[PDB]
Amino acid sequence: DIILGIRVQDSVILASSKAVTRGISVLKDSDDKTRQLSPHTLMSFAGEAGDTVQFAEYIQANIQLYSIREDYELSPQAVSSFVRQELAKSIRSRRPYQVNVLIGGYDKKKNKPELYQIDYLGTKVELPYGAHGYSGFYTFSLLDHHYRPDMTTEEGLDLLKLCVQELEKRMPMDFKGVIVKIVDKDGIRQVDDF
Amino acid sequence: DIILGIRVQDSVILASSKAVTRGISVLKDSDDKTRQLSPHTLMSFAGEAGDTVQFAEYIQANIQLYSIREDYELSPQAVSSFVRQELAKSIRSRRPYQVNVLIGGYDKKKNKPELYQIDYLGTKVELPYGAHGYSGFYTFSLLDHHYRPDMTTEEGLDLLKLCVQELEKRMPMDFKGVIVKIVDKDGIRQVDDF
Amino acid sequence: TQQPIVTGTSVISMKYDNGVIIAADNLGSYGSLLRFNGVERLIPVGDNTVVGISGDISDMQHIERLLKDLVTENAYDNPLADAEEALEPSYIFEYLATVMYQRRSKMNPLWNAIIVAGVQSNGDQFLRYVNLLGVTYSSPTLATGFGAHMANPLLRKVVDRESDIPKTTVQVAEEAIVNAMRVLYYRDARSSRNFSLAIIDKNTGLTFKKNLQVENMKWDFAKDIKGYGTQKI
Amino acid sequence: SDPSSINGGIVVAMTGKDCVAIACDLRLGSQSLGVSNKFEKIFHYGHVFLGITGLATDVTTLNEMFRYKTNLYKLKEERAIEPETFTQLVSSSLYERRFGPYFVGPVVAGINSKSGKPFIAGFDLIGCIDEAKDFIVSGTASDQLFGMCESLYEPNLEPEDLFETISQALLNAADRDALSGWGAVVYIIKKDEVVKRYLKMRQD
Amino acid sequence: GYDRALSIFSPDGHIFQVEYALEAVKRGTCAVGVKGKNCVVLGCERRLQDTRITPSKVSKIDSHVVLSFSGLNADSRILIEKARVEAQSHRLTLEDPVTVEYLTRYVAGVQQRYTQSGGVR
Amino acid sequence: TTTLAFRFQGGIIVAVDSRATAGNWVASQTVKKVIEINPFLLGTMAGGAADCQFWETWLGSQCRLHELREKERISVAAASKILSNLVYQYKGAGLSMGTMICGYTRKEGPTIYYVDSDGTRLKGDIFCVGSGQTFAYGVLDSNYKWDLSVEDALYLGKRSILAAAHRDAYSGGSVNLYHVTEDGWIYHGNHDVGELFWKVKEEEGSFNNVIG
Amino acid sequence: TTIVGVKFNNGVVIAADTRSTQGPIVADKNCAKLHRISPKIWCAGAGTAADTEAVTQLIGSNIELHSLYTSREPRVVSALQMLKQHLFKYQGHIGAYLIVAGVDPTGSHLFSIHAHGSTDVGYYLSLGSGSLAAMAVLESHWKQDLTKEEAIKLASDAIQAGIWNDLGSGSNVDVCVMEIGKDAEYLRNYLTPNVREEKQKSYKFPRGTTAVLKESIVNI
Amino acid sequence: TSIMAVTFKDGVILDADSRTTTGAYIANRVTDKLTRVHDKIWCCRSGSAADTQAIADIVQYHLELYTSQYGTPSTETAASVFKELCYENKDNLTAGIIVAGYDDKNKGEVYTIPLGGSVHKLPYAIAGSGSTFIYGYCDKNFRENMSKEETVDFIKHSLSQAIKWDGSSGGVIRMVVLTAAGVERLIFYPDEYEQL
Amino acid sequence: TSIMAVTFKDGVILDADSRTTTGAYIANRVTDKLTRVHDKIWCCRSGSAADTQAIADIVQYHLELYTSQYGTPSTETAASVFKELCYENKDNLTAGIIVAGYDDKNKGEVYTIPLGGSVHKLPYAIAGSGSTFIYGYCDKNFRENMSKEETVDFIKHSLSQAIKWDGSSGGVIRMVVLTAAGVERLIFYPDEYEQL
Amino acid sequence: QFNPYGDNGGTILGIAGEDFAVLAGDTRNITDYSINSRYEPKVFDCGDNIVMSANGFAADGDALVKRFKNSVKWYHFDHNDKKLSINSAARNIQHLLYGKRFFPYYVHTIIAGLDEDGKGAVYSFDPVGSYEREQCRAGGAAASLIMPFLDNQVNFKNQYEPGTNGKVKKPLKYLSVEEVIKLVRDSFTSATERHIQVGDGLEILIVTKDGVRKEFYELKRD
Repeated sequence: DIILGIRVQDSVILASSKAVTRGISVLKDSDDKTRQLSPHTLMSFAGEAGDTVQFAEYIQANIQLYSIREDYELSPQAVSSFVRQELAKSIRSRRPYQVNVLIGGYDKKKNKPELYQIDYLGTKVELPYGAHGYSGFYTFSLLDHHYRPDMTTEEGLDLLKLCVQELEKRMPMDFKGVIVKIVDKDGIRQVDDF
Repeated sequence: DIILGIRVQDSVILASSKAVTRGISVLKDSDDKTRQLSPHTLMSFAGEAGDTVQFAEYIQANIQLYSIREDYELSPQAVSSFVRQELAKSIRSRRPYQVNVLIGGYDKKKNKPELYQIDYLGTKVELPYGAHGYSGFYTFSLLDHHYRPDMTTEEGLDLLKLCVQELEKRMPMDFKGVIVKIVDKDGIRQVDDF
Repeated sequence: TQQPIVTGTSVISMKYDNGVIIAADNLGSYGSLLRFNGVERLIPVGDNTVVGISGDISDMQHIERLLKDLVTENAYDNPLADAEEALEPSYIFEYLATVMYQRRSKMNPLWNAIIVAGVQSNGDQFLRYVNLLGVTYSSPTLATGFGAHMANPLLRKVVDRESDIPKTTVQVAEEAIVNAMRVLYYRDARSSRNFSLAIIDKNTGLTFKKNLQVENMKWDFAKDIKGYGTQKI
Repeated sequence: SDPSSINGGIVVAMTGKDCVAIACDLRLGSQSLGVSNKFEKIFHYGHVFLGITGLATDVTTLNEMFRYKTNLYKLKEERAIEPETFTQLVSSSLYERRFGPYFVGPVVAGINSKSGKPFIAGFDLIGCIDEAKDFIVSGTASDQLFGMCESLYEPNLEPEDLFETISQALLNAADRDALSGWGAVVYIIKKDEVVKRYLKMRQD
Repeated sequence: GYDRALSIFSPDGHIFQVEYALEAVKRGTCAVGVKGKNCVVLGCERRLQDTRITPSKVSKIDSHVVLSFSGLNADSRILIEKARVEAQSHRLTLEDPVTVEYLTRYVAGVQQRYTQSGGVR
Repeated sequence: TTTLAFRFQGGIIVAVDSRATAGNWVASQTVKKVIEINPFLLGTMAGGAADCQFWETWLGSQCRLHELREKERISVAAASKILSNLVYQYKGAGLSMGTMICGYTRKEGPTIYYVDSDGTRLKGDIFCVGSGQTFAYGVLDSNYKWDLSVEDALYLGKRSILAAAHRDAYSGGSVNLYHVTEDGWIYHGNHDVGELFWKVKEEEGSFNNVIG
Repeated sequence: TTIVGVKFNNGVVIAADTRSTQGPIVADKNCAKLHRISPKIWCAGAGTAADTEAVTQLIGSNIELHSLYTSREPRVVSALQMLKQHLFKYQGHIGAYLIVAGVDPTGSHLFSIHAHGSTDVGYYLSLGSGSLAAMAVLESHWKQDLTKEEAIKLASDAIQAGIWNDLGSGSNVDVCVMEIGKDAEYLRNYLTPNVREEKQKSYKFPRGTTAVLKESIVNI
Repeated sequence: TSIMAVTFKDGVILDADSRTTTGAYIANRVTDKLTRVHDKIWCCRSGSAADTQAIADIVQYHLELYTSQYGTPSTETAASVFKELCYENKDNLTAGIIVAGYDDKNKGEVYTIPLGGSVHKLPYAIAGSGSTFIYGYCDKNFRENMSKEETVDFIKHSLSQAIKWDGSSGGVIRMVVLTAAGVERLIFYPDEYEQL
Repeated sequence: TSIMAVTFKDGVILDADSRTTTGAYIANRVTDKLTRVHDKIWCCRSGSAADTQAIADIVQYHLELYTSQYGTPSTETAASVFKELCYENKDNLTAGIIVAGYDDKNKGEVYTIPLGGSVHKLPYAIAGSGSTFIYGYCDKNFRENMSKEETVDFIKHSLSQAIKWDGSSGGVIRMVVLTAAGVERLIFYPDEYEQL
Repeated sequence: QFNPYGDNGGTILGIAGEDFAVLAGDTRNITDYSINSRYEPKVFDCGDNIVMSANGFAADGDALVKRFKNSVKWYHFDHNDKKLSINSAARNIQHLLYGKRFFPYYVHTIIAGLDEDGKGAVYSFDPVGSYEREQCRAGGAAASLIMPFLDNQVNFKNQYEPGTNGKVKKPLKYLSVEEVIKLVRDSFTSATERHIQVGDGLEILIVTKDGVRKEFYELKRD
């Protein structure tokens, strides 16, 4: 259920747990709770079992359809605005998508990273660092203490290590570590030594 | 919530989780869920927050009171019979003790280890290896496969490592390792390199 | 989804050697209030069928309307509507059973229990039951509602099996039905002293007896009962 | 939810020619989980055998109760309790807690030491004496045992033929009950001796 | 709504509306495509125009398929949009990008359905 | 119920029990919980028997139609997503499903996709479903290797279901072994758990707590 | 269960079926549902089998002690009062529906007690699931000044109606006849209309068919 | 049910039907709902059969104990004993009682004790399920100091309509006439009152 | 409420009280519960006010539409239109109706349509909460072919008792007399009927 | 609130043989604790040597059997009077049952017949439409009373050769049609004794190469 995101000076770092639990046991311990919406836009999601991936893959198709149609990459602001609208439409629909998402992207025209937190109701907010569910209860106190806008990607990763360690120490559930991805001017990459 | 017990040829090995969780966070990660009822009798317990320790300490007082009174150590069979009776009395009382216990002891007169599993209803059963709650769902398949009555304490500890590793892998909750104690002819000792 | 408001009590019937007999009381109860006393719950459908209905009266009057439409729609472009193509009891029952089940599947049931009693064109007795759930069954004796527990034990002594039908005459069957109605009036709180009785005979045809009266009741033993135990005077 | 179905188990008693048979499965579980394959449910208090099914805590509690009661009975009476007398002792004890009842179905089996005739009796959880001349069943698989015992059982079976009938009724009924199995034990009770046998059966 | 059979058989077996649709194609700007051992080259002929924003002939349907055309420019946008939606729908439903054979069957199928539907040319 | 499917060098081994229970009454002993969607795809029944049997039978037609149109065998990823999408349409309507869509393809290799009624769809090397899944994991997690021989892999699947059958009240009857290879799936027979338990006990010495 | 009481010109007869059911299953095919409260006061109970057996056993004890205390033959009224007061004290939790009949120095009596402690006097009564089926026969055929034979036939016929027509009633008919001048005669299994037919095959297993792990001799 | 009590010139008449129902089934159709709590004090019982029978038994025990110690009680005292049991246990005993009695000084008296446990002295009282259908009839037709014949005719007309319209009321009409001449019991069968 | 309809020699009389209550509060004490659905067809409304008013409006629209096409309807036709609305929406509309009307061929007719939606032709009909208290009185006193004066006196006695015993009934007594002479409306105030 | 489902009790039993199939069921019809009819046919011959019975809620059992018989008629119309295979019939019923997945036929159905190679076939259906071919299957109220006895006597479960100490199981032999009827009769006679919802008669439909043969046997009526 862990979904973390921190925006640093030059890039956005999204961390998400690897564990997948269905009832009594852990089915998988290497799950990737992210979808690349664009070459420079990444979406992390969490929520109900089936809604998270159905919604994420449905969003990814529309963003891909827009990119091919206009031969242009949507800005992270536009993607988040589009994603928020879909969540807002669903929250009052026959079967809502109970999905909480983090949208981290690099705006190639403003040359600035962008991190957007949208909950299943459709509450879009841009933050320097975000988290969904109870993962933000343990991490905001550290981020409020250590975060500075001008951190480099290396300092941001060091800060995520502290946030993840605190989650491991105090949060009861075992989330089997995190997969960390960095959205930079060069695209999306995964940190493997984390 | 993990309470494991394996009886080997010469001793009884009891393992219990170190984690204590109250709602949102883990308060303690070094808790000892055991009470020494006699120099050669040890009791592991699990269950509701307050009932486990109130019951365990109440049982320990009576066993200690008997030992001082007759200057004689109750056999593990007698202690388990006494413990079962109190659980049976409580299950149909004003406020039942929702406590599941494992009683491992060394019978100095029969020179044999003894392991007794008693649940909060008062269901006493002697087993070669026992577990309470869902901890037995993951471990019995391994114990049924590897257990042999004539194992040494070292082989029994090696078997607990496999049982604990399986619990770590598949059980969603993080129980912060286990404390392992061995009830032998020489008394009760704790294994620290586990 | 509905509940019954004004209801008719048990309908009882049985087949004898030459036909069938069906009886029902002329009462519509509104709760414990014995409100309406002119309700006719036996519905002749042609010369060889009688449909007895129990339960909700409002749905009973709806079914009664459907049956009169069958008789009309059957006579359309049907010159043999009176001789060789008239409505049989089996055709009428299948229509009602279909309607009752279709309403059930829509969760809008007709809160009724129906007994279709008649004689087929070939002379075979017809006696089938159907209720709000669409459950249908046949027996030498059929009773709905409260009569299944009290009338059937009495009617079944006369015709306990299929082989008993040919040995049961009109008089034996009729007195059994009349006695059963008296027993129902004794022990049924929602029952009336007046009832209608229909006899469908393969020879004499349909004989519909209205305003029959429960008679020869026994109450003289009540004077000797005093208190609920210890009382003596 | 149902206390009598938490632990499973089944007991069956049959009567033969001057012999009684009482058999049970050895499974103890927590709903789906099987905990022990050595949980015997048949206890003897002299020459009278009591098979108790239902909640495992109540089975254990009643064994120590009837051992307590029958032990005091033999000290005051100076003789062992007969099956007929024990049947009423069980019945009254279960009724004494009509409103706090034990969720157990007991099965009494034995041979009256004086008259020498076989005796078996059954019970509900609140003590209705179901005295039967042919067979008694209890436990989760009572439905299976009733049909299984009702077809195989015939009057006046010899002790050797009674063992085949009761064991076959138990094994086949246990095989069709999820919460029963993991071995079975059969007691063949005769006026002069008792034979205890463990049956080979599916361990799933 | 409007469901008249615009495409119908002529007394000699010809569907004139379909043949007249071919005449529209022959009047459009010419596109040429030649494929070699390792690549396919799509060329096009252009009829105060702004080259930056005037739509190009070769339109990507997906990251790996390009669709060139000739004929009525307005109609092409309808096919291309349908092709693009299907290409993304195929990935969303089967996780595999459309094969060039698959995409041509869909686009050809759409064109065929318009020669046998009422109220459409 | 206990159904498992794990990937190894020789393909996929699918092992399932055969017990169906209506409460504590064991309705059947010989239920076929593996659904043969194609000569190349295998399903697996857990939870709703009717939902699994009907929709995985329907899924075979969709796979066949893909064959006829594309003239190529449908991938396991596409087959599991066709089922996953449909199972999601009925989410909340009452469907019950836990299944592994096991298949082996040239371009994709051995593949197991776990699809359940929530709409979940997971690719993995080892999956166990049913009441006795935790017991099957215990045996698999310790004895599973990628380099297992076909003979050793078949035994591991057979042994894993035996462990769940022994300890789980709602699992047992018989073990149905399937092996998915490059040329389709192979049925390795039905093994009675009652007979297998005693055979396994003597050869391994395991289940030492069971007398016999 | 089907139970009936029929008062006739010189006494009272109570009859009952012998089937005991645990839901849809017939636990006991020959349960005795007629219980003694005293030699000439008998009770027949429907509803819960344990409470009917237990309540009558408690009242039967008190009737005997009270009879010894007063040196008098028990009154059926004393059983009714102690029985209804006991049931009322428990506010219907003791689900015992009872027909108490007997003869005492003051004549023959027939009462029914409901689980809540209410009682009624009657010349013919019925309880159990088959009460409506049995009462149909009693209403049809009962008459004043029945002889002992007519009453026994009427009581048995009423029970048979419940046996044949009620699923919860079956097997055999138990009859107890209590006449004022003489002893109560308990006609156990008065009629046995449901004797099972011979089985099509014999299921005697050959010895050695069962597999055995170990054999032991148990000390007594 | 349908119970009724009417004071008249020479005393008081208690009357009731004979039907008791458990749902639609008539458990007993010849019940005697008139209960003697003392020689000239009788009560009619409506509501729960178990509760009313228990109360009547206890009240009879109290009035019997009263008579041995303090002389014969009055109808007011009997109603007072009923009130204490009905009121002090109003949450448990769902009992509605009509108490009628005769004594030389006060002649006939009627006390109704509705479900709440209050006591009301009335010239005539009607209770039970079937009473609701004859509130208008009884009010229009009741007169003070009618003769025994007029009161019996009045009661027969009243209950015949209560029996007619109420499913849970019917059977024979049982009357108890309390006067100086003693206690008289009357019974009217359906063939007598049904065609009034 | 308390609504009533009585056929008599020269036609039919519809009558009702005037009180409508929302709990214990009397929302309106002078309500007019007699509704004209056609020139000589009137209906009395009991139960939900919204449902009965909606049904009466729709029935009036249907009978008005019927009259323009098929001539004047009979009281049976008006009751039939009521039944379709009350029956086809019996799960929603909690309406109990008494339909009375006059035509030369059939004279006065009364149709009662209880909560279930069935139709019953009666010589006289009574409905409403207050009707339960005059079932016995009306049955004993109603006669066939009474004069207008006797029927009005009969109705005044009947409703005065329904008003007397029912809290939810009271106010003025409104009557509509349907005869060959036309429609006549009468009103009786409490000072006129209360001391009958 | 309206409960659209009922329970008319009864029991059905299908057993498949080497060259035959029997589908048996008691003819009693019940409601609560009352007997509706003592002879209500429950097993029906649906044509093409297929015998079908739906047990449970009678209205749905009648409706499903009525709909299957209709399906067979259209199969003949569509496929030129082609005989409907038992497996084809079984698959067709699954679609009838699952066509009402969210308002199911509250009935457990069994169809018996002969497969294309002439061996007895028995299919049993879950109320929502799961079917699996079986050698023998009892359904209904007394399935638990009947089925364990048939495992022991037909499949020889838990029976070993005498003198081998449980090492050799009793070989499974061929039961003739006559012997199966004895087991069916004794199974239902036993269930009649201990189940209140079973009795009044036993209807057995024998499917064989010659066609469908019907037999009726009386049971206790109490």
